[PDB]
Amino acid sequence: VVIANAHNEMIHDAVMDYYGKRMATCSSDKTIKIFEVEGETHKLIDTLTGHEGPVWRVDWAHPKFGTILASCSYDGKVMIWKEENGRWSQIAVHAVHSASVNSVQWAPHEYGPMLLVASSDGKVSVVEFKENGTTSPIIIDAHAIGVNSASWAPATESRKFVTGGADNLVKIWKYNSDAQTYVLESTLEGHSDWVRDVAWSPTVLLRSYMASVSQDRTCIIWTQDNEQGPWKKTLLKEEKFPDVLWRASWSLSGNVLALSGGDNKVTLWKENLEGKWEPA
Amino acid sequence: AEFSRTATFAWSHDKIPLLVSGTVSGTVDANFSTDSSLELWSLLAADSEKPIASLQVDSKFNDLDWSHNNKIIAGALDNGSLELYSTNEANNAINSMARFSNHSSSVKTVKFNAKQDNVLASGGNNGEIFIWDMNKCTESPSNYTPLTPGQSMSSVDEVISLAWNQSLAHVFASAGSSNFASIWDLKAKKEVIHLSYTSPNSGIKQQLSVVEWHPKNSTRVATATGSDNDPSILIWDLRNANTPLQTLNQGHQKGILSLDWCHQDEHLLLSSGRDNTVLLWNPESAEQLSQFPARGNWCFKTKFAPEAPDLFACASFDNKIEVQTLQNLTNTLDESKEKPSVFHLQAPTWYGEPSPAAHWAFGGKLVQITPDGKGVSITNPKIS
Repeated sequence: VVIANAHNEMIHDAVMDYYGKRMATCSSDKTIKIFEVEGETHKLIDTLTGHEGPVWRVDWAHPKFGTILASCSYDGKVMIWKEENGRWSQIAVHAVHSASVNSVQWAPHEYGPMLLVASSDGKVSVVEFKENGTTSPIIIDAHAIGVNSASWAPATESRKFVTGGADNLVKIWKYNSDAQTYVLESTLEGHSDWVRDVAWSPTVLLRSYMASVSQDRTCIIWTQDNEQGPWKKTLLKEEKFPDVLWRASWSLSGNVLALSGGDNKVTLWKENLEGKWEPA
Repeated sequence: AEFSRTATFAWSHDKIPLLVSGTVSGTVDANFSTDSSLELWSLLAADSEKPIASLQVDSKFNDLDWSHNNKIIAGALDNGSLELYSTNEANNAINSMARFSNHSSSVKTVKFNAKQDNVLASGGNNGEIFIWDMNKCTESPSNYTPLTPGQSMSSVDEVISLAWNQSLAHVFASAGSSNFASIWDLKAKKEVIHLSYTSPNSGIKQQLSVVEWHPKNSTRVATATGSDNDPSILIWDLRNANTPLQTLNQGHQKGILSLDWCHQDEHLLLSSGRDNTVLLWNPESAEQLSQFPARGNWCFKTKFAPEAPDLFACASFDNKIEVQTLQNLTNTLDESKEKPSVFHLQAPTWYGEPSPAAHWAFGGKLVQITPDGKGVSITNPKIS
């Protein structure tokens, strides 16, 4: 179902609506594109523009609040646009960070219309969209050099999300009505280089599963069982993948690992009966 | 962060950037302070107001370069003697090793080699250029004798800029106050080229005070100018040492001082000179990317943290050693410039995500980006 040459500039992200019927591509050309996919067809609708620097990542909001797609660019700003009347418009612009923003994912509709922003400005922001338009932002420093990922943890307070460091550190953050904002929990060390990406699973089974990919060219699957329980570092393999590692994605169900390399190859992984990993 | 005044730092080589701020030898207090310290710093510690571990020294520094993390810090001191330090594990405690002075009362620059991290370099006043083997150097300070290359022009012009080849531990470059930048082959044991610009278009022999090579190509050196007017960077491709393959023009006003040509990226050149300005250029074409404000006027050193390229520091006789970020975009939160950026700040290559960046989605379909970076791909794999 290829959509050959969607952009002019190299593409940095390919995400779909909750109903895999409409896509969203973003590139360096500072532009994002909306799509329609059927059997093998690709209808190109609008092309989102207002981004000064290369767009990095984008994320589809839950249909619960209509059609909304958020994008983050080098321009140190993340922007969201809705699709009222089949015509794409820019609803709000979030630019609190001072430097590139490399990741932006939406919170489980349960939580609400929340967006988690992680900038290379070393900080991270949490923003929910009220009514009138003016939101109440929440920012908290998260890493030394910077921040590269900010995946969320499923619903359960009890609001958690993992961060990937520019300083090689993976962290866990849980809300706190007494602290007024998300505070640190874990600080799982493991990578020798920078944490390129970290995604948290929705697999509600007995134990929690977290993925961490990095310039150190390895994935460390962080498995923990309960509050007490510490996270068990686990090398996806006791060798190095020839190139870096940029993305890690969790399948809806069946909990399978989508590990987008850098050697330009995508690999899939599963945890056999023991607790190790194998292809698919 | 930001800290104590006057000093010429040197960056480490760990992803947890550490600084070594030895005191410089140019300025003097308003009350003539005296003892240089050689303090150490981390970007984490409480309000970075306290050094990790200092180490009082006799005289003041003229330079400091960290061997390629081999926990060896070379210092060029007031009194023509270089001294190597140790530090037993970053963050722990700075300790001093041997000290030499095979020089003629004057040690100016100190450069450590990339390939063959066991080689060092120093530039004196008699045009003295030495090469020590850090392995058989700690051996006996007896008077261990370093090596000399030998060629063309000297007098009392002190080599005040050392830079190695980033693709052949074999070669390096000398620059001082003369109109000649020297290219050195160590297997040929002797200078092999005389870089020298004079085409100002205003016909004035320009001086080459700084040299920094290209981070990958074995035939490209940066040659900064000294003249307090029409300072330039000039990219030379020794494939032809008669004309600059590129010229970064009209940027600085008064002379230039320091050049750090990024490693992770070859399209990012930092630049500090005799003015209260720090520039970041794109040496491919020559577009001036952004202009960071300076301590006030006159910055000798300015480097990208060797392993944290979005991080750079600016030494300045002005006041203190300032560390900055390659970025600092106008917030929204909080509203003495912040960092005006010309022809953008072209995202650094260590941001180029050719990666297929896949995603699972509705119905077990696996999205992605093809081996052409321009074409998407949707599929449903066999979970088996």
